[PDB]
Amino acid sequence: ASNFTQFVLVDNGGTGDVTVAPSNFANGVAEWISSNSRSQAYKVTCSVRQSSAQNRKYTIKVEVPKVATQTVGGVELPVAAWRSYLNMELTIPIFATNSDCELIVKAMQGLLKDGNPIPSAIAANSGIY
Amino acid sequence: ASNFTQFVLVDNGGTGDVTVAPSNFANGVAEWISSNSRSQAYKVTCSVRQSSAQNRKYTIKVEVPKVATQTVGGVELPVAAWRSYLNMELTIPIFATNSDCELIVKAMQGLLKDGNPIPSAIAANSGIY
Amino acid sequence: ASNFTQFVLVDNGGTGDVTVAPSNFANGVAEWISSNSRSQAYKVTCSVRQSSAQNRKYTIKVEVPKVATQTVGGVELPVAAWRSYLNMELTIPIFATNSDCELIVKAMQGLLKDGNPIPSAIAANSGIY
Amino acid sequence: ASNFTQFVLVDNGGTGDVTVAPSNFANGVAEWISSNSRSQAYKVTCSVRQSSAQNRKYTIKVEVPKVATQTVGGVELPVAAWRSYLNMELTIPIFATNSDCELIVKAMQGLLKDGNPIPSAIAANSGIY
Amino acid sequence: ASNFTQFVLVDNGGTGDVTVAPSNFANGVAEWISSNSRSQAYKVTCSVRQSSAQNRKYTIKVEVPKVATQTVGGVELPVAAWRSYLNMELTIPIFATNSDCELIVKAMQGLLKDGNPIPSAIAANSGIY
Amino acid sequence: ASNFTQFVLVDNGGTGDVTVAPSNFANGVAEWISSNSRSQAYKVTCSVRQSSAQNRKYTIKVEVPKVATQTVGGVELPVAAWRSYLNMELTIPIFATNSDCELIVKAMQGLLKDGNPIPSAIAANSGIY
RNA sequence: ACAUGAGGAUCACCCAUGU
RNA sequence: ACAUGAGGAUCACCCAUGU
RNA sequence: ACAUGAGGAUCACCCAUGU
RNA sequence: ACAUGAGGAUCACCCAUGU
Repeated sequence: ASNFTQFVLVDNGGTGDVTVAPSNFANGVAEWISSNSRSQAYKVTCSVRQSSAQNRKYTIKVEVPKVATQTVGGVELPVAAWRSYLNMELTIPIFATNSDCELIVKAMQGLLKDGNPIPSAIAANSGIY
Repeated sequence: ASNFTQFVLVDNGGTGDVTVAPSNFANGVAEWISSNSRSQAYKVTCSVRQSSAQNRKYTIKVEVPKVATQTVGGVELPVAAWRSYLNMELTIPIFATNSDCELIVKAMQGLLKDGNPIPSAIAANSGIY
Repeated sequence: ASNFTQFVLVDNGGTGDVTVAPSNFANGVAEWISSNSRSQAYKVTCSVRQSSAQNRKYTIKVEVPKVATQTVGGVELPVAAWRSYLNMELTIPIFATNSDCELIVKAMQGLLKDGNPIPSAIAANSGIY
Repeated sequence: ASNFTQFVLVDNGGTGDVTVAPSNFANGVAEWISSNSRSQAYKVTCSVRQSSAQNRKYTIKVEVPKVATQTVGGVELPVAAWRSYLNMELTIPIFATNSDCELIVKAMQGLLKDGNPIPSAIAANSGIY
Repeated sequence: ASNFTQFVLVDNGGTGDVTVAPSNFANGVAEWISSNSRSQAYKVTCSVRQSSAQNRKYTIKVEVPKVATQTVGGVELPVAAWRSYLNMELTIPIFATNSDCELIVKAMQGLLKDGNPIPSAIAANSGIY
Repeated sequence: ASNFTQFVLVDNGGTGDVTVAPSNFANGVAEWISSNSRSQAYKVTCSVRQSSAQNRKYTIKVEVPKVATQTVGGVELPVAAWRSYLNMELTIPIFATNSDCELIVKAMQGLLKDGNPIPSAIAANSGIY
């Protein structure tokens, strides 16, 4: 068994779907990268650690690129015009049973579901109002 | 119009669903809290700001409580035995059109969808393997 | 294949069996824990390192908790009254054939077979005499 | 009781089984060895002592010879190329009843049971994957 | 995908082919070995990492045993007289698309193709003349 | 004989094949480059040195360019946008027979055969997983 | 860093010693 | 190194303060 | 000079370490 | 205050370093 597998980061139906695959697991940091030029690839990293006697802390990171071609002196290169950086840290007391962890996961999924306040503000370059 | 409304943080079908409602919007930080004792409530905060000339930064936070009764000297109080803290920061260059922001949102939803590596490791008190 | 699968650590004859599942492979240390709060889980860890130019050393560690519910600060938390620690290191020469290895495995199995000296002494809180 | 008796270490289903028999008790340290020279013998030693005020600790040591291409009764050097060493340290808190100790013995038998990850890795000259 | 599977390393046209199979993944470093003792095994290991900000680097290592006059399962010393070591470091600029990478793989297959200078020199215990 | 001949480094099936021809043997380093300006050529170098009293070490180096036309100082020059570098060192004991060597060659060929793990990971800008 | 310890642990940590 | 910060990044880096 | 490094490179060059 | 950190929290606080 492994959970260090490729998965769909961006679901665009079934065509235009962004798939991120395992690339490296050095020093406890799992990394996934989408295919083609590393310069225009999506990247996900995830590590977990005992942050204190009572807590374990997950550090999850995602990079969404703005794909573009850079032309400098007639030599063009595939680059990312720019990138968005999602950095998230989740702390969980060592007392959490498996049911507690699941509730935590639902809370995370709910916060981001379509229609809810946060994903709507972001999807529209807005804030709360 | 407003997006500062109540929403379902934890969907448990249609009964056992955790709903978080607007509570305060002081100094640009939107807060939502579930009902009943504030001591055992769920909390979501979200603020957005121009972090640099090119970027706007969202700071989203969620608190999932472990509901318990504390008894001290015969006087019981509704408390949270402990809490999980989700802290996330999302940076977006000011060049992102609305389509870019949407792609960013899908990437966030995809990372957490059921079955994918990250929500599975968390839901099971595990790491990547 | 992939030998990183789950298994029953304590076989209580199909009912009350303690099964341990894969949970982390960060740093080359394969970990397996049981479904519990991490404060009350059985943990099994395994790592192999080429300890010398001509040896390989496996380091296997097992933790068996005595579960309990403790009232700290007036609140109840799932905890482990105590833990028993098994620590084994096995050093095998690089010259050992697959069958040479199969012999080490049978030797460890026989050593702990019910009814033999060592497991009898242990289960009876006794020494060998 | 009297548990310091002869036992089958490597069970080959009757034909070519390896029986190890009492050979030394200097210092309360029970030793068992097979019918061979000591350079080519299967050896097992076991002792218990109270490690700390809260723990008792069993120290079990097993030596297994590299058998493929072995010359019985011969002088094989370096010793290190022809022998595998197993070292087990079992720590049991003074509170552990006999029943607690029996469960621990099961946890050890389960870890080494045929078909489980750990024994299958050792036997195949592998690690966890 | 899932490319960490068993493959034929030395193709002898069916009879006496050498198949190498997954044996370790500690640290994201995939390892494959043949069915032998580790002193006489065929071994392959591979890892990728981002070497500099502009490059990614694959490190592939192969170990091949001296087979002429070999005693299977035997202890053959010095180790250095009985083993050949191959070390490959492939540096690929982050701009390289998948198609660029395919061409590179061809450049490697061509270099080692039968009848070409490099493989013919190695195989004849020679240099270039 | 003379193994210092030309060969097709990138076989694009008879049309668009990159052949590399012998170009220098100064300093015991056999060099081969493709027909191009030296700024845009594929280069292959090979040297063998008796690295130890009992070893011989082959050092093979391959360079695959990403060709481009760059406008420097208002003028157009044939250039290489970037280069991918392969670096391999093979160490063989002086005790290796011609057939022992032929085995190392087949092992390197199998390693890179289309469809096997390593060349699949590389061509897909991926890691082994 | 190794190495060995019927050295310790709250257990992927600490000790002491021979290199 | 710990910890926190609606501190910053080019994103497993960097900055400030309370152990 | 060797030696080893899932050390780096602009790649027949540089690094660090055990001799 | 900016910035970063698989730095910490009791979580819009606190810590370190590069402006």
